[PDB]
Amino acid sequence: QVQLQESGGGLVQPGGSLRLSCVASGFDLENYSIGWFRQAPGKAREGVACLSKNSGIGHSVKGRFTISRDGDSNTWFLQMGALEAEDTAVYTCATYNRACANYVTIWPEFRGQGTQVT
Amino acid sequence: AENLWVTVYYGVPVWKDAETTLFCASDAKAYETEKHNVWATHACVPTDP
Repeated sequence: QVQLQESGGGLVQPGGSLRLSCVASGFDLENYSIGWFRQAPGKAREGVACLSKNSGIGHSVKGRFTISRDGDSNTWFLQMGALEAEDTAVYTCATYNRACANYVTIWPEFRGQGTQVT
Repeated sequence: AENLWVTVYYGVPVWKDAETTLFCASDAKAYETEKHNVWATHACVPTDP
């Protein structure tokens, strides 16, 4: 299976930092890229960040979010800084195309379950 | 009887020493979850099961 398991959730004091992370296996994480969700009640689904495989850039919708990787380890870290009151949602790490194509709005497959960040 | 005649046999169990080159046979071991090695076994052919 190509499932994503995520960790690092919790409650944040406004004006702090988070260290979200998630890991996947399934002999197929060479063709895919890993990004995140910001699914919140009332609003639709948006995107947060997407580390583009095959290019290496760490695109993000807002400047505070940074996605990062390390070596060949199958883990991905979303570093989140200077949080305000509107970042209360469920964060799900999912997989996008080879080039983070059409993210922030696409609804992908092989997605996770999502932690809750309050 | 006394008349003998030569005859030719093809595909016969006869060998003699000689020197040549030989190719690879490395066990697959899936090899999709692989990190390369100084033995470039991706070029080497799979072995006989």
